[PDB]
Amino acid sequence: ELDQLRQEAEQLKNQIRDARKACADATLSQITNNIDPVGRIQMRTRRTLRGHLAKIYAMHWGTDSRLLVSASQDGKLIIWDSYTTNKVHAIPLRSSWVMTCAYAPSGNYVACGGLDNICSIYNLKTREGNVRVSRELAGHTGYLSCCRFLDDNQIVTSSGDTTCALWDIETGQQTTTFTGHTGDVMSLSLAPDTRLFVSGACDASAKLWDVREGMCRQTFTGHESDINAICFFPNGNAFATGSDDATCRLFDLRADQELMTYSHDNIICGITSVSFSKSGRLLLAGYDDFNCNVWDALKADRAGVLAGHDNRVSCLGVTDDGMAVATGSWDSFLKIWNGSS
Amino acid sequence: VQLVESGGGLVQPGGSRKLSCSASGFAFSSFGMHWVRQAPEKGLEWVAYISSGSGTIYYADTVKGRFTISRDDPKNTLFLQMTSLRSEDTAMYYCVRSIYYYGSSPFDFWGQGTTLTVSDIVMTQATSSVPVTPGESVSISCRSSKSLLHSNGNTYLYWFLQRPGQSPQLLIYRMSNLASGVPDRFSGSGSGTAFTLTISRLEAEDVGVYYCMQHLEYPLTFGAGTKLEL
Amino acid sequence: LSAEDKAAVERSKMIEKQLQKDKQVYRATHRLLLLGADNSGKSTIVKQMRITSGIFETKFQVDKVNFHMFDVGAQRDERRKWIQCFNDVTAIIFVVDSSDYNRLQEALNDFKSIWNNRWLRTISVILFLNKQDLLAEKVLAGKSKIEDYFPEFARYTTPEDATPEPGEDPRVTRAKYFIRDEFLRISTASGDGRHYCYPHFTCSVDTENARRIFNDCRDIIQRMHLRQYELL
Amino acid sequence: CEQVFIKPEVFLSLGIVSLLENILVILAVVRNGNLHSPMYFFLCSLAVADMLVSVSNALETIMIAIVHSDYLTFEDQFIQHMDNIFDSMICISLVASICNLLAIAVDRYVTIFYALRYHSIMTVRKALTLIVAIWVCCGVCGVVFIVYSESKMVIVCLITMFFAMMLLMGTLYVHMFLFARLHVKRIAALPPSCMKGAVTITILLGVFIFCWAPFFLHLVLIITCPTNPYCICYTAHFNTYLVLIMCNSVIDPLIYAFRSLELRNTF
Amino acid sequence: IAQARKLVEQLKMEANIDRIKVSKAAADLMAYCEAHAKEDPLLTPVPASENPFRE
Repeated sequence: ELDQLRQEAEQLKNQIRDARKACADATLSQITNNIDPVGRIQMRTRRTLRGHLAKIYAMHWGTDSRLLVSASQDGKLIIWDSYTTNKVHAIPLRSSWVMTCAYAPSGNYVACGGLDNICSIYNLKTREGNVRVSRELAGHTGYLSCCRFLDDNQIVTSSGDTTCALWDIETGQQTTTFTGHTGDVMSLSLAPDTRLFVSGACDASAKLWDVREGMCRQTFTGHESDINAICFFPNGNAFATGSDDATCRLFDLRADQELMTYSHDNIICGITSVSFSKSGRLLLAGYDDFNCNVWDALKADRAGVLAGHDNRVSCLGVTDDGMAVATGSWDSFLKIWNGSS
Repeated sequence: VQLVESGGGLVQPGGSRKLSCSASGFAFSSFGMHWVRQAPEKGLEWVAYISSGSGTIYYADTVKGRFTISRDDPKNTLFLQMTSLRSEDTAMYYCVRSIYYYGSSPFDFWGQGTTLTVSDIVMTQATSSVPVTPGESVSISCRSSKSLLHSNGNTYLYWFLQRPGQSPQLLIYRMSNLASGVPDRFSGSGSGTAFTLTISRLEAEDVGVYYCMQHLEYPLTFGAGTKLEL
Repeated sequence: LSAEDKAAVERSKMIEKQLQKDKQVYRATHRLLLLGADNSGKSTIVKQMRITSGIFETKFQVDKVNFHMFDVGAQRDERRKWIQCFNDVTAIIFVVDSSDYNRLQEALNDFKSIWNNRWLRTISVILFLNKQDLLAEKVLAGKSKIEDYFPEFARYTTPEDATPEPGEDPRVTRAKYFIRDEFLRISTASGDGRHYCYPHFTCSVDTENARRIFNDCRDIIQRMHLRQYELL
Repeated sequence: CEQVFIKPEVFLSLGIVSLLENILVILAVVRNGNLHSPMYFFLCSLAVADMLVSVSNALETIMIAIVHSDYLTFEDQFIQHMDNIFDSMICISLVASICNLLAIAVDRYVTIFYALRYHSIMTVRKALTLIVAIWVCCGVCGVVFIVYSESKMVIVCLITMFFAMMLLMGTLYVHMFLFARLHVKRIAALPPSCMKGAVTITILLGVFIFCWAPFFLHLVLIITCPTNPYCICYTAHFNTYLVLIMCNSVIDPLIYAFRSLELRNTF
Repeated sequence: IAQARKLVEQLKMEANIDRIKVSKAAADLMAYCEAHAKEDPLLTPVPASENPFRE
C-alpha cells in the first residue's frame, strides 16, 4: 500500500539527515574565528543610471565588464555602457511584465521573460542595425523567473510551474526538462563551467541539477520560507541563497549541508538578490528595506551597507573583473558602486 | 543591406547637381551616413557627414561652404546638394554607412558609387606598389602625423580593400578588429604612429588597393593606396 | 572627447528622448487588474468595453483617459508571488458568478484573499456581480432557495437604501442585494480609508461598464489626493 | 498710538527658527527621489521664499542696530541708499511668499477636481517653468517698487492683489472641504463628520489672515486715513506687524510640508 | 502511487552520494578567498588611476 512507500520514504529521509548530521564536525565560524576580519567596506555611487520608467526587476553584466542589460515593468530592456553612462540599445518588449533578463557570454544575444509564459531571445549584432527577436521559447505553463545562457545555442530557464528546462535555441524544443519541485522556482545560477546549475523554488528547498543528465543530483532543505535568490561562489562548490525570511544561508555541494547563516536580529525584511564578490569574500544581499547589505562570506558580519536607494532593491550583480557592483531598485534607478583608496 | 545611389554625369563648371542614396535593407534611422569620393586615378577623400537624428553635420575644407548634406529618414534616402562645381570635383562618390555605439563597426558597408564628371592629420603610405605571389604573407604599412591612440584606448585606424572594379570594403576597424565577413587571414597591428596590415595567405581575390583612414577627429583623411599586383 | 565617443553620446540622447516620450504615455495610463473565477465572465466585460499563454492584456479609453486592463490566465493555483507585480495599479476588478449559488463561498474566500494581502493594501477593488439576469431566472422560477446554502438569509430584509429597477420583486431584490451585502460585509471590516470596495450589478449584455470604471477610478484618485491634503 | 521698539532679541530667534525649519524642508526634498513631483517643488519654492523674507527683515534690523550703535562709523549718505534696497527686497520676497502659497492651493484643487487629467498635463518641466515664472514676476514687481517707486498707485495694485489672493485661497479650500464632505457622507452611508476637514481649512486659512491681514490693513489705512488720530494710534504697531509676518514664515513649513507623511519620515 | 515511487527512487539516488567533512569545505572556501584576495577590487580597493569608473 501507500503506507509502506511512505514509511520507506521516511526511513530514507532519516538516513539522509543522519548522514548529514554525522559529517558535521565543525562550523565555518569555528575555523574562521582566527581569520582577520575585513574593515568597513565603503562604496559610493560612482554613477547612477537613469531612464527606466518604472521598477527594475533584473540586470545582468556583459562578460566584458562594461555593458549592462536591465529589465523593467515598462516593457523595455536597456543596454547601458557603465563607464560612460550611455544607452547602447533600448529593446521594446511585447509583454510588459518582464521578470528576468540575461546577457549572452559572447555578447551577441540577450534574453527576457516573465508573466507571459515565453522566453524571448534577441539578436544584438544584426546586419540590419536593429535588435530583433531571434526565438520565442514557448512550452512553459507559468511565469518565467530566471533565464541564463550556456552558449549562443543553449539556454536554461525556470518558471512558476515546478519546472526548469534546457532549450536548444535553433530548434526551440526543450532538450531536457527538470521536474522535482513543489512550488514556484524563483532563482537560478549556472556554475562557472556550464555543467551544473542550481535553483530554489518557493518551498524552502534548492536543488542542484545536472544539465546533461537532468537528474536532481542534490537537494538542500534548510530554509524556512520562499527562496528568492541564488548564486555560486566562484569555486563552483558553494552557493548561497537568500530567502523571504531575513536569512541568507551558504550551502556546499560536497558537504551537502548548510554552513553559515548570514542573519541579524535587527533585520526583518526579506532578501531579493544575492551575489558573491570575485574572491568569494564579500556577499552582497538586497533587502526590502531599501538598502543592500554587504556581508563577509567567512565571518558572517556586515562590513557595509549600500544606502543609496529609495525603494526595494530587486537586482544586484558583480562584474567579472570584480571591480563594480550594480543595484536596481523599484525607484527605476540603477547605481554602480566601487570603493576608493 | 543594400545601398545604391544615383545622380551623376557631365555638368558644366559652375553648375549644381544633387546626389541621392536610396538605402534599403537596414534601419536607416539608426545609422549616420558619409560621403567619400575617389578621383579618377587617385585615392579616397572624405566629403561630408550627417548623423542619426540629423543633428551633427561636418564637411571638408574643400567643399564646406559649397556642399550640403541632408537625409530623409521616412523615405530611406540620403542627399548631397553640390553647388558651383569646379574641375577638381571629378570623382566617384560613395555612400558609406556608419553606426557609432560601444563596439560598433563604422564604415561597414559601401555603396556601388556614382560617377560625376566636370569639364589636418597626414596619413603617409610611403609604399605604392608591391609584387606578390599567392601563398606569400604580405605586410602593408601606413604612417601617421599625430598619434591616433586616444586616451580611452582606441587607436582609430581603419583599413579598407577595393578590388579591381568594385566598391571598397572594410577589413579592419580601430586598428585591430575584423569586419563581419572578412577572412581570418587579415590582421592589423600598430603602435600609435606606425601601422601594418598583414595578410597571411594571399589569394587571387585579395589583389587590389589597400587604404588606411583615420577617425580621431574631423576631417577624416586617407592614405594614397598600396596596390598589390599579381 | 573623441568623435566616436561624441556620436555614442548623441545616440544615447536619442534613446533618452524616446524614453521621455514614453513617460507621458506610461503615466497617464491607469492600469487595472482583472481577477475573477472561471465562470465569472471576465473576458466578457473586457471585450464589452474594448469594442499556455499568460497575461491577457486589453485596452480601452473613455473620455480621453487611458486604461490598460490586465488578466492573468494560465498561472498556477497560488496567487502569491506574482501579485506583487500588480502593486501600484489604480484598481483591482473582481467579477463573481452571482447566479451560481453554490460557488459564492469560493468567490468570497477569493475576495477576502485579495482584500487583505500584504501588498494591495492601498489598492481599491471594483466588484462586478455578474450574470444578474441569470439570477433573475434562477429565483423568479422558484427552485432551490438562497436559504438552502445560506443560513442568515432567513433573517434578512431589503435595506432602505436599495434602488430596485422597475419590475423587480421585493424578494428578488433581497436575492440581488444579499450577495452585495455579503461582499460589503467582507469589505467594511478590515480596512480604514486606505481603500474601499465599489459594488456593481452587471448583466452579460450591458454596455455601460467602461463608464463605471471611469467614475470609480476618479473616486480612488480623488480620495487619495484628499487624504494627502488631510481634508478627509 | 506711538511707534514701538520690540527688541531685536526676538528677530534673531525667529530668523534662526525659520532658517532651521526651511533648510530642513528643502533638504528633505532633495534627499528623496520619490519627492520629485510638482507639489514638492512648489513646497521648496515656498520654503526658499520664506527664508528670504525672514533674512530680509533680519538684515534691515541688524543694519539698523549696527549703524545706531555708532560702531564702525559709516556715512549717512549711503544709509538712505540701503534703507530703500532692503525695503525693495521685502517687497519682492513678500510677493514671492504669497504667490508660492497660491501655487500650492491651485495645484491641490487641480489634483482633486481634474484628477484623471492631471498626470497628462502636469509634468515636472511645467512645474519648474511656473516656479521660475513666479519668481521672475515677483522680481519685476519689486523693481517697480523703486522705478515707478511708490505713488499711491503701486499701493492700489498691491492692496488689491493681496485681497484677491485671499479670496482665491479661501474659495479653493472651502470648495475642496465641501467636496470632501460629500465623500465622507457617501463613505459612511453604507453597511458598517467633517471635523478633520474643518480643522485643516480653518488652520490653513486663519494663519493667512491673522498673519497677513493686519499688515495689509496697515497699508490700506495709511494710504486711506493717514490723519485720523484713531488711524495713527492703529498704525503705530508696524513692529508687531512684521512680528506677525515672521510668525507666518515660521508656521508655513509646518502646515504645508511637515503635514506630509513621506517628507515627515525623510528628516 | 507513481509519484510516491518517484519520490522513493529520488531519495534512493540521493542517499548514494559521496560526502566529505564540513571542515574540508570550510578550509577549501577560506583557501580560495585568501588565494584571490590580491585581485579582488571591492575588497582591496585599487588606486583611482586604474579605476575606470573615476580615472
